[PDB]
Amino acid sequence: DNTVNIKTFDKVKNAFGDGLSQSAEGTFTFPADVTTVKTIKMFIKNECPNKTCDEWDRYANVYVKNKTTGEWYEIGRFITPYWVGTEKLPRGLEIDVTDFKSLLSGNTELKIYTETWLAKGREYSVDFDIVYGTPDYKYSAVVPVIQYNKSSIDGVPYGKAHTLGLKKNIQLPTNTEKAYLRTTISGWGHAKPYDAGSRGCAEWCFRTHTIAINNANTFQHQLGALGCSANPINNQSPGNWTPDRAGWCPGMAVPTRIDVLNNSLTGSTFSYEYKFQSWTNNGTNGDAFYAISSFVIAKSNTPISAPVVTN
Repeated sequence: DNTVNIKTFDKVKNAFGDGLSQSAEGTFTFPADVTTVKTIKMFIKNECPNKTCDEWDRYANVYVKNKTTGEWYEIGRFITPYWVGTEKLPRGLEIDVTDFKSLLSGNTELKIYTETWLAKGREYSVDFDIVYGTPDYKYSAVVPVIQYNKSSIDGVPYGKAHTLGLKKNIQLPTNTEKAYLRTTISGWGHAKPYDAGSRGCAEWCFRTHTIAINNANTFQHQLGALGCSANPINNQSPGNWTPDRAGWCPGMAVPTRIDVLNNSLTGSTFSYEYKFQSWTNNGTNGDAFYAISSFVIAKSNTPISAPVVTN
């Protein structure tokens, strides 16, 4: 297994106000053949010497553009650490993006965004390690099921009525050999009523959501304690970095959840539904939202087309 490293963004800035952009885009060249790709890792480095950056814990994410549809697909999400950058981590934050190998090839458009509200913003460098070898499956295709993830407050309203579709029908190519879902979810808000411990939703309140397949509860996503106090990025004081949030920590990547689908669904049309654990916002302390992206990945040893997602 030979590994090649590809540099992309180099010290790009995400910032706000007076001629600035919270996002940055660029075109980069990746190798064209991915049939040999075993793994692809993305590394995000953020240098923030001397308190020169927006000091808050901000929502940030990276997308790749699907040339075929023109849509941006979220491939990685993280929360900036308080006060400092990723200096304690020699390579920066690491996120496995192998699932998107079909799009990471040739001339590729990437975009990086930070929900920063200050001119100091954050500055990043992003690189990818591509590992060649002999994969289980040579071919893969990926498509979104839902993407309500433009920002922390642009996600799905939690505890209030909304009009967003959370159910879809998915159709996998008949020659699919393996399929699975890739979900990234993170909550925002200190909304009341609080759970015990004064934990408001959706940032602090521990919840377990469910993915239903064909109407049967199939996968559970526990948004629990990751152990923020053990963050190797531990030079965040005086920021409130050590308490556990529900499913995330400041200065860490938001976890990627992979749910393997039953083969019996292959070459069929099935329903998908993301169900949030029941809760009602009393509205006395702000709102709550869950930012989520969920994609279906289909793999095969024969060339495969994209699954079809419909309402």
